[PDB]
Amino acid sequence: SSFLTLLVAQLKNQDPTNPLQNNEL
Amino acid sequence: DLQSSFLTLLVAQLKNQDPTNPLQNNEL
Amino acid sequence: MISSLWIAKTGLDAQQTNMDVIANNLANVSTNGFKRQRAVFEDLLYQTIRQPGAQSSEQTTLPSGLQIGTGVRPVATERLHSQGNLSQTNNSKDVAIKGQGFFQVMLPDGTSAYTRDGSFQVDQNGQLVTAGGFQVQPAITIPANALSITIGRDGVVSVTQQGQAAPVQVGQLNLTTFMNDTGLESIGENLYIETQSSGAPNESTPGLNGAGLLYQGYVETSNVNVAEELVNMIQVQRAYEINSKAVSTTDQMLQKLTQL
Amino acid sequence: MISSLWIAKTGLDAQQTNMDVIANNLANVSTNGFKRQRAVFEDLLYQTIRQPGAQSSEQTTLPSGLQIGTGVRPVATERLHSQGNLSQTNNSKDVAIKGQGFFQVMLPDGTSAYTRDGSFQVDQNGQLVTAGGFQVQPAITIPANALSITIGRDGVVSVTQQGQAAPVQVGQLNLTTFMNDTGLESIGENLYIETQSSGAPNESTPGLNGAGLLYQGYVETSNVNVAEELVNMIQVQRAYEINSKAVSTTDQMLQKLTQL
Amino acid sequence: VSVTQQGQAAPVQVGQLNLTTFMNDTGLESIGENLYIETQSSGAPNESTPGL
Amino acid sequence: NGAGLLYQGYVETSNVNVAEELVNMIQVQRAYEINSKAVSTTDQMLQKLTQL
Amino acid sequence: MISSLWIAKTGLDAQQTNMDVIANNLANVSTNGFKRQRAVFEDLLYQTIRQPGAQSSEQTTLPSGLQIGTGVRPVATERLHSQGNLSQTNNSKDVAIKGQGFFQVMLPDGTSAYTRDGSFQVDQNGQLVTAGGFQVQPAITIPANALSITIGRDGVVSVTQQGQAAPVQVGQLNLTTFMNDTGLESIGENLYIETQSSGAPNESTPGLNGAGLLYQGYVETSNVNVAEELVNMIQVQRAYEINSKAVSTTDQMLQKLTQL
Amino acid sequence: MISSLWIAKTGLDAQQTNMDVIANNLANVSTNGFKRQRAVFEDLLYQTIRQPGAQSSEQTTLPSGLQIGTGVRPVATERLHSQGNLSQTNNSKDVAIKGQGFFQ
Amino acid sequence: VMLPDGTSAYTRDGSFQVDQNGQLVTAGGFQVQPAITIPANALSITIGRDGV
Amino acid sequence: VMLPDGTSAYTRDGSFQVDQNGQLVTAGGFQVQPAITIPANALSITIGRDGV
Amino acid sequence: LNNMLSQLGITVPTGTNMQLKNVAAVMVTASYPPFARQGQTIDVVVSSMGNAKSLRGGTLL
Repeated sequence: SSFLTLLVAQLKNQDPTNPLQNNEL
Repeated sequence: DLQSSFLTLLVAQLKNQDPTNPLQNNEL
Repeated sequence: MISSLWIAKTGLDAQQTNMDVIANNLANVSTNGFKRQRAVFEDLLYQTIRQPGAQSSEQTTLPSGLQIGTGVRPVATERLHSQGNLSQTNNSKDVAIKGQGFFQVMLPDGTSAYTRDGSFQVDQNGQLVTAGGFQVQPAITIPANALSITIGRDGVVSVTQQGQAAPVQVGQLNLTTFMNDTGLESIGENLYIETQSSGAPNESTPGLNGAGLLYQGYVETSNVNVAEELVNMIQVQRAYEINSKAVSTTDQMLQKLTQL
Repeated sequence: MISSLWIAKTGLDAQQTNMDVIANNLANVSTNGFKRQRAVFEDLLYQTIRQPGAQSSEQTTLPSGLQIGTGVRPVATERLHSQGNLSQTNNSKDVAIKGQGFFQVMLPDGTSAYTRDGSFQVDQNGQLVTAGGFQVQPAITIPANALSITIGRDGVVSVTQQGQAAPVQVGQLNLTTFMNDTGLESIGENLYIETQSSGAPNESTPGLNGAGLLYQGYVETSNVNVAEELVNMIQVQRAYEINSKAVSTTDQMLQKLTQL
Repeated sequence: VSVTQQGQAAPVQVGQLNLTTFMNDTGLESIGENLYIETQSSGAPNESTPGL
Repeated sequence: NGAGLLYQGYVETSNVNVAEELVNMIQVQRAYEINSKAVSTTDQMLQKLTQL
Repeated sequence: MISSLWIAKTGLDAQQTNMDVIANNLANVSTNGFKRQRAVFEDLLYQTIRQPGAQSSEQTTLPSGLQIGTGVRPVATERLHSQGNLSQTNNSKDVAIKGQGFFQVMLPDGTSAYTRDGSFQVDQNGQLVTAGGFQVQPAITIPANALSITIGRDGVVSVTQQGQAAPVQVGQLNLTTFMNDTGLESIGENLYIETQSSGAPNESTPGLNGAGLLYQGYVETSNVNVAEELVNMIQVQRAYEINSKAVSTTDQMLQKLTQL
Repeated sequence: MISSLWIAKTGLDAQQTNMDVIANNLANVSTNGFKRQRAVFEDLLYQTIRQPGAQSSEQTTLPSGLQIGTGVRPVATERLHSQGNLSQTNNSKDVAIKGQGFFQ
Repeated sequence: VMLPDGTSAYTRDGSFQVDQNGQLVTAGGFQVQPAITIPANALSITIGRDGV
Repeated sequence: VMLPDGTSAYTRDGSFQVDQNGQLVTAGGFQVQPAITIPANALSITIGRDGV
Repeated sequence: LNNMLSQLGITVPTGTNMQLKNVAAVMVTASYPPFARQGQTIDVVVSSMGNAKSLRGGTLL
């Protein structure tokens, strides 16, 4: 679960003015 | 069938921009 | 400012709360005894413009009156209490519950809590606690001269002494059932206190009274299946993106209205 | 001022209301039982100058006379009452509906409300409510010693009592159908109230009289097609740009009329 | 003209908004406050319901 | 008795429709433009009256 | 000059102030214990030309009189005193607070300040300071030979001397509760001071009188919702747009007035 | 200039300092004898427009006066002197330390 | 809301506070009607849709 | 306002300021009646809606 | 009003709007005179009880 704490912590500073697109996620 | 899950997701959100012209023509 | 701006702001708040609870749930994957928390929403005001009745003539009725609506107020982040998987720890002091059932715990502050986690231990005074001094009811004291400890699937905990080859029962470890498993409020360490929303906790022995079974050497893993909550993450991320798109669309909206 | 400016003003207002509807739909994804909204527009008066008939000579007729016309008045906002996707919330206390029908609710004022939300909860008195103490109809009380609460697809609610090996029939959960589902006036809280356009409510058991079935352990999702909302939002952004261009042109016409 | 009430699920009727038509609208004498007044050249006010 | 409900944790925003305000403000500027042109026309007329 | 230009100028001031608040909130993320600020606005004078009452004739009453109104005077700024998210910092000198309460501090002037930042230190005298030499109160002296400091959830701070197998109790760290948390005046340095809007401070042990608990190895993060801040930023930018447009419109009105 | 511009100036400066500290930490992975660092922040002045006490009338009191506030001054960069893990260099001329202390 | 003169005004603004005495006052110290004195120890405040 | 001669004038103006003695004067030094003396090291001066 | 209607022979359903404005609940006070006879008549005073605006031309029943 290495790249999962990084993934869950990525969804915090998510910046709705420029968020994760579906393509990137 | 995963191609249709995105190939038709592209050409269901691109077959509308060409009408309304928010064209980038480059992310295509 | 603009109505659509307010409504999309409420939507962004709602989807941020969705992703917050999803991220908290990922934060507790592979942590045994965790329950997949879920957020329940609620729509706010509906600004009436034309009443859905509003007889517009002597005879005309005007069905489906116009009304706009605002907001996505989240009422709650409820606690899903569903059955999870079990993993083999091969420890006699670690017990798992299968089916309905909650572990009674006498809280150190003097109240009662419950937890679906049975990795109990023995302290210096013999009290049966589980990683934080969580004492069960009724109080069970393990004799100091004990050799082996066995907790039966029916809730009977017993010890073995030197010489005598008899497994004399030393305590009863019964479960607690709730009318509402969700309304419980956590007080940390996976402990949930009795709440006015959970219903009267009925103290009932395992096997009988419609309770579940006890598995020795097993621990209940969290019910956070990675696949399902990844699917949830993908859907919620799409929702967040589209709501932010609505906010920026109202922005471009206003910008072109001002370049007017 | 100028007729062009009034017509364009109405156009801007219409596009604004359309964007408001789109934003409300967009924010209310992931909201259980929410129904999509669609705005129906309707042009305003046509101010006639030469009447479309109005015989000019004693034989000619002047076909297709001149009338100017104004406005884009939004006449209605219908609410699409189509079945949403059911998802397996795995809760013994969430029940969705498959097909037409609403759960009746008694408001604190006493007037009858209706909700298509199955996130039922239990208060401190044990009864069934919906997320706020809204006492569902007909009156249902879960006994304190109940363990598992099942809501049959026929609509009967029964509880698993203490000790006794019988799921005793404890109440009936029956739906209400209307002739005009679209006419119900939303008042927020995921609640609809009867209006003189919805038609009289018809109470009946689930599965009969055209009403739908009850699916225990599921939740009904908002029937919001995200891509459709995206395309609508692009379209309304274009339309608003265009109408702002119309206002700009009228304003420049006026400005060099005055500079004259 | 009708209104809705605190749960009565039907608009209670409150009144009628009549209008008047005149034979000669241009003959009405205006007095201010966006008000006209009937004159000898306007004819009698023919009261009627809208739409008829 | 017809009063509203209460929503804690929320505040009610101003019900100002900004687009309506911008178009109204364009209208007001042009109306003032027109009336100023009226004042100027009267002024010029009164000019060639005095110059007479 | 014109009654409109002063009103628009007050609008510019209001949007500028609100942007100031947004900028301060935005910049103070990652500042522990910081409380989000929110500006509350309020309109000034209404200069009345016709009173809303003021019966004109003996039967008429003139409903809804004519009064113009000015300004958006910023009446206050509240501060949201909600529990900030804890994060596991793993340092023994970071103590966070769970619940209402403030650490007390002695300023060098002799008067007392209050702060919710537990990123403590030990100075060259061994006393407990906070990033600025501010002696926490009551004074806690850590002996030189200590190897660790443990600060329990009850605030009872003790150290482990070398050799001695006992955690000798070195003090009690007590919190302070105010009746109006929002009314405290902020002086910078993440320090508040007493003011009569706050009320008399009630010093108490953590846990009692409604004070909070202490979590060692945690830090309390600033409760600055980035999403709400960014949407506020968009809205404030557009409001400033609109108000400057109003100023421009009044200016053009005036300049054509002058040209004549 | 603009009251918000200076505040955002301080915000950019503070966040740049934080990222430089983090980049220094992430650059000294696998550097023997290194200690992690952590920036601790602190806010500057609050300009009073209305004093939060400061009764208006004889009865009212005006709770929560209006304070604009500025700045995110970085008050410290604490060096977490936590003991580092030991690894076998198999070298006679390398000695690690378990616990407190510094070679002079 | 009760003004300092003792007269009463009316506001649709929910930006409430609590002063040093526990009364709900509204961003300007105006003590609302009916009086509500929050106890000094209170942890949570809730306001139902019916206002209790 | 207390004129230098001794009589009283009246101003609808508030561009006040404090002289060397701490008196509240009016932009031209004429003391404002009744006398108000701001202490030497006041952190902030507030003048409520009832003039205190 | 519902009680009176039921007594007269009309039973209105319990759940109904019944939003009327031509009636007012009142208290009637009278002065029983000394040596009052069965067939005699006395004057009464009627006072509005609820929120009635006026009792200009009303009838006490």
